[PDB]
Amino acid sequence: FYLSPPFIFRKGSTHITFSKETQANRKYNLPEPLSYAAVGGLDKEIESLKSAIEIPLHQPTLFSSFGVSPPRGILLHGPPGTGKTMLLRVVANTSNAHVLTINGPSIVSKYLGETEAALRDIFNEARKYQPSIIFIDQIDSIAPNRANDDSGEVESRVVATLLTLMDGMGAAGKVVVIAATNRPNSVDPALRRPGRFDQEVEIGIPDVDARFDILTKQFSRMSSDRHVLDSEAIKYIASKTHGYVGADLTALCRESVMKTIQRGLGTDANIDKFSLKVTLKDVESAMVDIRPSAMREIFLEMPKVYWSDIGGQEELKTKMKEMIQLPLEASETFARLGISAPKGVLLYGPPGCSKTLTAKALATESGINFLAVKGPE
Amino acid sequence: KLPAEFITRPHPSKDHGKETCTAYIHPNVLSSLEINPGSFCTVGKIGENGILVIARAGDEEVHPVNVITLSTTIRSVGNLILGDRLELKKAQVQPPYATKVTVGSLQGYNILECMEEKVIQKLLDDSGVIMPGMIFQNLKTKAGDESIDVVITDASDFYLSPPFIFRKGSTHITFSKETQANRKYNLPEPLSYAAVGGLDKEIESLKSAIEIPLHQPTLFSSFGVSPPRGILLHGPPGTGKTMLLRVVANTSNAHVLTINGPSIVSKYLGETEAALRDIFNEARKYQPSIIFIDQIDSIAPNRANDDSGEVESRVVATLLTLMDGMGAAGKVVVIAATNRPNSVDPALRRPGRFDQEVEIGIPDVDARFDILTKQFSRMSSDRHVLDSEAIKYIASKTHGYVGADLTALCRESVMKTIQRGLGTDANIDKFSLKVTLKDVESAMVDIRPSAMREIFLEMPKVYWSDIGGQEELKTKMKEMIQLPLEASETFARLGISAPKGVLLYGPPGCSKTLTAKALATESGINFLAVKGPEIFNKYVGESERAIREIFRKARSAAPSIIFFDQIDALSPDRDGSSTSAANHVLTSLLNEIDGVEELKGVVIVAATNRPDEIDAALLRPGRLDRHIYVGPPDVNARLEILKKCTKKFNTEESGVDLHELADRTEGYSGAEVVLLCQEAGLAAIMEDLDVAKVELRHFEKAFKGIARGITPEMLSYYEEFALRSG
Amino acid sequence: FYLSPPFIFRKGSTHITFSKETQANRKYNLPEPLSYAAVGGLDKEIESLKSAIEIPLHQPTLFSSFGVSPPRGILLHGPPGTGKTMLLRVVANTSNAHVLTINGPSIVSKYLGETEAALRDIFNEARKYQPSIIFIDQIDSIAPNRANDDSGEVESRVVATLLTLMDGMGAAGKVVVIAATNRPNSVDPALRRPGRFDQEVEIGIPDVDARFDILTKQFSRMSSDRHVLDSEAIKYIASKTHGYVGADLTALCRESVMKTIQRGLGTDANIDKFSLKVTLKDVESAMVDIRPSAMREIFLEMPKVYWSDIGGQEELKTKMKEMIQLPLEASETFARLGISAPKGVLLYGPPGCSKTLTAKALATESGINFLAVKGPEIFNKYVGESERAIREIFRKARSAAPSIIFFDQIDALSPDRDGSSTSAANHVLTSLLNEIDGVEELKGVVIVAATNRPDEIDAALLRPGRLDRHIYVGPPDVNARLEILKKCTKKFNTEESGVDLHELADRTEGYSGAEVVLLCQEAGLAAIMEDLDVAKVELRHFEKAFKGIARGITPEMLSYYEEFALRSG
Ligand SMILES: Nc1ncnc2c1ncn2[C@@H]1O[C@H](COP(=O)(O)OP(=O)(O)OP(=O)(O)O)[C@@H](O)[C@H]1O
Ligand SMILES: Nc1ncnc2c1ncn2[C@@H]1O[C@H](COP(=O)(O)OP(=O)(O)OP(=O)(O)O)[C@@H](O)[C@H]1O
Ligand SMILES: Nc1ncnc2c1ncn2[C@@H]1O[C@H](COP(=O)(O)OP(=O)(O)OP(=O)(O)O)[C@@H](O)[C@H]1O
Ligand SMILES: Nc1ncnc2c1ncn2[C@@H]1O[C@H](COP(=O)(O)OP(=O)(O)OP(=O)(O)O)[C@@H](O)[C@H]1O
Ligand SMILES: Nc1ncnc2c1ncn2[C@@H]1O[C@H](COP(=O)(O)OP(=O)(O)OP(=O)(O)O)[C@@H](O)[C@H]1O
Ligand SMILES: Nc1ncnc2c1ncn2[C@@H]1O[C@H](COP(=O)(O)OP(=O)(O)OP(=O)(O)O)[C@@H](O)[C@H]1O
Repeated sequence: FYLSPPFIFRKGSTHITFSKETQANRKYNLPEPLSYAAVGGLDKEIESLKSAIEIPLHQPTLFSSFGVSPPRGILLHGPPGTGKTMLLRVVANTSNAHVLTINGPSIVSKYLGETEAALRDIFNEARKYQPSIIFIDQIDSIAPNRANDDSGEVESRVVATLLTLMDGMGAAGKVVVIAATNRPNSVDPALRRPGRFDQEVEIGIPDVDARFDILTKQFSRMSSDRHVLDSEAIKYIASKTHGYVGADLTALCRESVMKTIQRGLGTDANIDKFSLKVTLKDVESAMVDIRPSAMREIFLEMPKVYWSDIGGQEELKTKMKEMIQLPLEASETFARLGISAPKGVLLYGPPGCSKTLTAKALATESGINFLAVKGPE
Repeated sequence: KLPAEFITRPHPSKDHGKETCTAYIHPNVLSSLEINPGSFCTVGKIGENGILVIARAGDEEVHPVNVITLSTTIRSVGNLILGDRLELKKAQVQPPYATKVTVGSLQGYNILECMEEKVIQKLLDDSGVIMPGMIFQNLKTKAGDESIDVVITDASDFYLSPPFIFRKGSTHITFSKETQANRKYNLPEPLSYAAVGGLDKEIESLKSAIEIPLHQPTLFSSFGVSPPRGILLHGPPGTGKTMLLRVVANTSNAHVLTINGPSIVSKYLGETEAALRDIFNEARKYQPSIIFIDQIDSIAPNRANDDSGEVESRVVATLLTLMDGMGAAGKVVVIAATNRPNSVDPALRRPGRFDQEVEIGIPDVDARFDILTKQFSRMSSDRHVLDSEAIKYIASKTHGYVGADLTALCRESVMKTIQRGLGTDANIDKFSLKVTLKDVESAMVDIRPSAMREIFLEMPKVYWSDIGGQEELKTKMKEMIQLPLEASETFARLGISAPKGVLLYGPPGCSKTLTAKALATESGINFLAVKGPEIFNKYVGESERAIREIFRKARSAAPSIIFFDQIDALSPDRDGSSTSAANHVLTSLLNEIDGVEELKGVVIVAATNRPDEIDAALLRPGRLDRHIYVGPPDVNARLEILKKCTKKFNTEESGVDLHELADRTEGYSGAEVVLLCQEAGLAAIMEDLDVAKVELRHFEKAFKGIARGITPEMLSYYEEFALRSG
Repeated sequence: FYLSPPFIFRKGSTHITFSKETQANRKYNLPEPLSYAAVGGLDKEIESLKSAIEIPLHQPTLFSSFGVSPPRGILLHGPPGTGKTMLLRVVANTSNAHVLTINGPSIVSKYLGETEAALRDIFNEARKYQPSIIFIDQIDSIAPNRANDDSGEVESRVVATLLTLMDGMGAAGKVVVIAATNRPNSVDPALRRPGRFDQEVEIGIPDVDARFDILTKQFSRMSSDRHVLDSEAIKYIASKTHGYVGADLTALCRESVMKTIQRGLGTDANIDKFSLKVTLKDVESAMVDIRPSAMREIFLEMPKVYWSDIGGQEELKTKMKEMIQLPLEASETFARLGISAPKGVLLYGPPGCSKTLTAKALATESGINFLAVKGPEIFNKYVGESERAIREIFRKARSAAPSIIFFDQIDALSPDRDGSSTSAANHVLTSLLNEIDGVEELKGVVIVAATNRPDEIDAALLRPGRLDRHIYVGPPDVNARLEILKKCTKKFNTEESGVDLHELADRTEGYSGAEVVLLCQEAGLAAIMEDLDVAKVELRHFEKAFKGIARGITPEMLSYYEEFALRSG
C-alpha cells in the first residue's frame, strides 16, 4: 500500500550520494512518464499533431492577429493497434494543460437528461481553465451517424448537444479536443466539419522503415545489457515482419522475452531469470510462433511442406520466386528502374500436378501472410 | 432568495454623460454577498474571468432582484447582449494609476474635436473607473447631423483585461486612429453585417423580418394581419446560419435567450415543460425578446416515425401550445435553425407560426468570391499580399467550398506560410511572414472539401501525359468537363447545357479506368467512384438508400464527375431470372439521372466491357450521350507508352531505337506493352542482380512470353457494334 | 394588463356622440365576432352542414315518434389547412348558445379511473347543461383505428364508453356533438358504423370559383382602404397557383403586406406605413417567395415547362387534354349523366419519346401542382414501413383538383420475378391493388403512369378499370421534328447562316426529339469550341454532329410495341 513509501529528511544523516541514472529504481514499479521519443516512424504526423495542439493552446495571439479562428477538434483514425491511444497518452503527459478523461460511453446514463448534463459539466470545466484538452476515445459509438435508421433518439440528442457545445452561440476559448476512433465512417458527418474537426490525421499501417524505427526505439527503451543485437539484425527482423504493427512488435518482443526465460530454465535448473539475454534466433522463433493481428480472423492450417518437397520443373519455381521475393528482398533496384511486380499468375493444367502443393509450400516457406479462398465458398 | 445566475438589461434612462459605469444591485444580494455599494464588483458570463469592477445599489423594489441593469457603454467590453448571465465575485484588487492612454475614433475620420471643451467632462470628469476599451455613442458632437464614435485602444500602467484608474492630471491623452481596440490582449468583438457575404438577398429579408415584428409590431398589425413570429433557417451544415443568428442577436436592441442546446429537457417529468414556460414568460414579460433554437430537429423530432414516441412528442405539443398561446401584442421573434429541413415536425411548419422560411443554398462563384474578399479584408492588410485577381481565381477554383471550408483553407494557408517561413528563414519571427498564393495552393491540396469527407479514395496520381493513347478521347473529355465550367456565359447565351454522359466501351484494360484516374488527378474537381455491384445490400431497399445518398452527396458537392465502373453488372434484367433488386436499382439510377429533377453541373461517366448487356433505357439520349470506341492503341500511342516505360532504362547505352520494337508489337494492347516492359526489367534484374539498362535479349524473351489476349473475334464484335451504332 | 381599460360613465357630466362604423378601434386589441359571411367558397359544404346540424339543433320533433337513431353529428373532415377551425368558431358564435367542450392534446390522466371519469363528468354536464354544439377535434389522435397494435391503447375503452353513452336522450334533445378530424380514413370504422355519421360531410380546398370572392372578403376584413381593389387583378391572382388553400391565401396576403412594408421603408427611409398602398408587384413577389405548405414535405419541384417549349403529334396532346380538363373542371355533369371516366392513362413507348416531359407539361398546364412519386423509393427495409409509406403518399398528400400522382416507372413494381410468398414487392403490389380497386371517381385523381417495358406490367395489375385508355405515344413525325429543330435553333442565327432547317429534318427521319436535341447541343458545343463565341451554326457542325447519334429507334422494339398494342386492343 501507499505506492512508494515516504522518508524523513535530516541535515546530516542523509549522506547524499550522486549516481548516474536518469530513471528511478525499478523495484518500486512506479509509472514512467511517456516521451515523444517513444513513438517512432511517425515523425511527420507527430510534428503535425504537436503543432496543431500547441499553437491553439499557447500564444493564440498569432491567430487573433490574423483574424482566423483556431482549430477546435482533431480526429485521429486508423487500424486498431496502430498507436493512437499511446499518442494521446504521450501528448497528455508532455503538455502541461488540463485534461478531461472522457474515455467512452460512461457519459450516458439511465436518466433522460444525465447524458447531456455530464457533457455540459465536462465542457464547463474545460472552459473554466483556459489551457484544457479533451481526449475522446471511440467517438463512433457515443456519437454515431444520425442518418442511420438505428441511430435512435438519445444518440441523436447527444450528437446535437455535442455539436452545440463545440460550436454555437458560446464560442470555445483556446481549448482543443482530440478524438480517436477506428471507424471514421461511423462518425456523424456533422461532427466532421471544418468548424469542428478540420484537422484530420489518417494514421496508417507502419511500413518497413517505420517498423524498423519502432523496433529500435523499443530496444533503446530496453536496457543495453538485457539483450545483445546489431543494427543490421534489427533491420532484418523489421524486414521479416510484414503485416506487423506496434502492438504486433510489442507482442513479438514479449514472446521473445518469455521464450528466453523458458530456454534459460530448460538449459539451467534453478537459474536466475534476470541474467538471460535475447538472441536473433530467439526473436525468429518468437516471430514464427506468434501470428499477426490481421491474420487472427483467418482460421486455416495445413501440414508443413518445404520447397524441396515439390518434384517438378524449376522454371515455375524460378518465375514465381522472382515474382514474389524480388520486390521485397531488393526493392531499391525496382525503385530505380521504376517497375513493379506483375502481380498475377494462373495455373492451368491436368489436375493434381503441382497447384495445391505449391500453394501449401508457399504458405509454409514464404515468410508472408497467406490467404486461401475457395470458389463457391 | 439566492438565484445562481443573474441576467442583464439596459438602463431605462438614456445616456447623458452621467451615472455611467454603474450597475444597480438589489440590497438583499449585496447583504448576502457582503459587498458594500461602493466597491469594485466584477461580473462574468459563466467563467471567462470577466471583469467589470462596477458596483452600485438598486432603488426600492422596482428593480427586479434577478436582473442587473448594465449601461450600454460599459456592456461593450464584455460583449454582453441584453440577457447574458452574470456571476458575482466579491474578491477584488485595487488597481494602480494609469500613466498612458490613447483614444481612437471608430469612424474613418481623424482629428475631431481637438479642443475637447465638452468632451473632457464626459470621459474624464466621471469618478467611475474606465476600461482600456469600449464603444462610446457620444450622442451628437459634430455639426452636420452626424454622430461619431470613439473607441480607446491602448492603455498601459487572471483577469481578462486589467482596469486602470485615470485622472485628469495623471497624464496626457494621445488621440490617434487605430480602428478598434488593439489585439495584444484578447477581447471579444461584435459581428456586423459585413461579416456575412453572399447572402444579401436573404440578409435583407432577415433584417426586415427581425426589425418589423420587434420595433413596430402594432404599426405592422394596423393593416389587419398578424405579424410573423417564427423564422426557420435550413440548409447544408456549415453554411452560416449560426453566424447570421449571432449577428442578428448582436445588432438588435432586444433580449436574446439561448435555448439551442438540449439542456431544456430534464430528468424530472414536469421540469422539461416548466423550464420552457419560465423562459417564454421571461421573454414576454420584459417585452422586446428574440428566441434562438438551433438543432430544432433534435428538440422537435417528426411525429411520423416511431422514434418520437412519448417524451419528445409531448415536448413538441407543449412548444406548439405555448407558441400559439402568445398574441400579436408583444414583440417576440422565434428563430429556428436545423441541418435537416425535413426532420422538423410538420405541425410547427405552418403559415400561422412558421410561414417565414428562408433556404440557404451552396454558395456559387460570386458568393465564394465575396466571402473570400470579406475574409481577406477582415484579415490584416499587411499580413496578405494577394490582390483581387488572385482572390477571384482562387474562388473560381473552389467548387464545393462552403464558408466553413473557406475558413479552414485560410487557416491552413496561414499555417503553411508559418511553416515555410520557419523552414526557410531559420527561425525568424512568425508575425513578419505574409501569406502568398503558393501557400494558398498548398492548403487547397492539403484540405479536402467537407462534402467529400464521407468518401475515402486513396488513388495514385496519374497525369494526362502518362496516357499516350488517342487524343480524341482526351479532347472530348476536356471539352465536356472544363469548357462548361470555364465559360458558362457562352453556354447560357447559346442556350445549350452539358451532355454529362460518357459511355466507355472497348477492349478490357486498354484505357477507360485510367481516364477516370487521370481525370480525378488532373481535373481539380470532386471525383466520385461507384462500383457496379458495390451498392447492392442484403436488406430490401438499402441499395435504394445507398444510391440516393450517393446522388445527394454528388449534388451537394458542386458540379462533379461520377464514375460508374462496370455499369453492365446491374443493367440487364430482361426476364425473371434476375432478382427484383437489380431492376429496382436500375430504375432508381434512371430516375436519379433524368427522372423528373434535372441534373446541373454533375457529369456521369460510365465504363463498361459489354455495351450490349446495357439496357436501351440507359442508351437513350440524355443519359450516356457520348460513346467512345477506345480501342487498342495505335503505333504512335504504343511508341509513346514504350518511351514512357523505358525512360528510366538507359536507351542510349543499350542502343535500342524504340521503333523496331514498337512496329513488332502491332497487335498488342496498352497493358500488354507495360507487362512486356516489366518482364524485360525483371529479366535484366535477374541477369546481373543490379543493373541500370535493359538489353535486346530481355525484350525478345518478354515478347516471347507475352500471350495475346485481344482475340480477333472480340475486335470484330466491337466494330460490328460500332457500325450498328453508326 | 387588461383586455380593455375600464372607465366611469355618467348621464349629464359627459358628452355622447355617434360616428364611425361597426368595427371598433384596433388599438384595444379586442377580438371581433365571426359570422357565416366571414367565410366564402366552402359555403357549399356549409349549406349542407348548416342544414344537417340545424334540423337537430332547431326543432328535431320530426323524428320523435320514428324511433330511429338520432342524428347528433356531422363528422367534418378534409385536407389539412382547409379552415375547419374557423367554421367551428363561426357555428359556435352564431348559435348564441352553450359551447361547452374541450379538445386537449390527447388529454389523459395518470390515474386509471380519472382518465375516464373526466369524460364521464364532461358528458354528464353536457346532458345537464345542454350545449348546442360539442367540439371533438383530432379524433384520429385521440381515437384512431384499432387495426394498429399501438393505436388501440387506452383509447379503446374511452371510445367504447363514448359510443355507448352518446346513444341517450332520444327524440327530444339536441346535444349535438361535432367531430372534426384531419385524416378521414384514420377514424375507427366502428365509430363511423352508427348512422349519426351517415352524412360524412367533407370540405374540400377552395378552387376554381369563390377564390376571388374570399380574397376580396379577407381584403375588406383586414382593411377597406390603403389597398388595391381591382376585379381583374384578384381574378388573375386566384387563377394563378390553383393549388393554394385558404390558409395559403392568408399567408400570401401576409407576405404581400410584408413586401409592401419593405418596399415602403426602402423607398421613404422608415416613413409611416399608413399611407402606403398595395400593388401587384409585391403580390407577385410574395407569391414567388412564400413557398407554401402545399408543396412542402417534398423539398423538390419540377422544372418549368410550357407548350411552346414542346412540339409534338397534336393527337396525343388533344387526347391528354380531353382526359384531364373534362373531369377536372366540374363533376355535377359526370355525376348526373353517369359518365365514368377511366381516371388512368398508361404511357408506353420507345425511350426518349418525352412521355415524362408530356406529363410535366400536363402538370404545369392544368394541375398547377405536381406530386412526384418513385416506385422503388417507397420500398423500405422494414416489412410494414413500405405499406404505410405507400398508403400515406396515396391518401394524405392527395388533393382533389390540384394534386396528380405520376409514376416514373410502374413496371418495376408488379413483377416479383422468382417470388413465392412473403415478399416486399408482392406486399406493395397487393396494397396498391387494394387501394386502387376501391376508387372509381372519388375526387378526380386522374392518375398518370409512364413505362418503358410494358411486358412486366401485366402481372396481376392490368384490370378492366385501368386499361380503358391506352396511348401509343409514337415517335415524332417530320412536322414535329421540324418544330423541335426550329425551337432548338431559335437561339442560333438561322438568317445569318442561311440554313432552311428542312433538309436536316428530312435526313433525320428515324430520329426523335431527344436525338435532335442531342445533335443540336453537340453542334453548338463544337461551334463554341472551334472559334470561341460566334453566335451561328454552319452546315459543317451538323455534319460533324451527325455521326455522334447512335443509330436511333431500332425496328425490333417498335414491332414489339406494335404487337403489344394489338394484343391489348
Ligand atoms: N509506434 C509505436 N511504438 C511502440 N509501441 C507501439 C507503437 N504503436 C503501438 N505500440 C504498442 O501497441 C499498443 C497499442 O497501441 P495503443 O494502446 O496506442 O492503441 P491504438 O492503436 O489507439 O488502438 P485501439 O483502437 O485498440 O485503441 C501500445 O500500447 C504499444 O505497446
Ligand atoms: N510434383 C509433385 N511432388 C510431390 N507430390 C506431388 C506432386 N504432384 C502431385 N503430388 C501429390 O499429388 C497431390 C495432388 O496435387 P494437388 O493437391 O496440388 O492437386 P491440383 O493440381 O490442385 O489438382 P485438383 O485440385 O484439380 O485435384 C498433391 O497434394 C501431392 O500429394
Ligand atoms: N458566409 C460566410 N462567410 C464567412 N465564413 C463563413 C460563412 N459561413 C460560414 N463560415 C465559416 O464557417 C463556420 C461555421 O459557420 P456557422 O458557425 O455560422 O455555422 P452554421 O453554418 O450554422 O452550421 P452548423 O449547423 O454546422 O452549426 C463559421 O465559423 C465561419 O468560419
Ligand atoms: N494508353 C495507355 N497509356 C498508358 N498506360 C496504359 C495505357 N493502356 C493501358 N495502360 C496500362 O495498362 C493498365 C490496364 O488498363 P486499365 O485496367 O486501366 O484499363 P480499363 O480498360 O479501364 O480496365 P478494365 O477493362 O479492366 O475495366 C493501366 O492501368 C495502365 O497501367
Ligand atoms: N371561407 C373562408 N374564407 C376565408 N378564409 C377561410 C375560409 N375557410 C378557411 N379559411 C382560412 O383557413 C384558416 C383557418 O385555419 P383553422 O384554424 O381553421 O385550421 P386548419 O388549418 O383549417 O385546421 P385542420 O388542418 O386541423 O383542419 C385561416 O387562414 C382562414 O383564413
Ligand atoms: N416534342 C418535343 N419537344 C421538345 N423536346 C422533346 C420533344 N420530344 C422529346 N423531347 C426531348 O426528349 C426528351 C425525352 O423525354 P424524357 O427524357 O423525359 O424521356 P421519356 O421519353 O419519358 O423516356 P423514359 O421512359 O426513359 O423515361 C425530353 O425530355 C426532351 O428533352
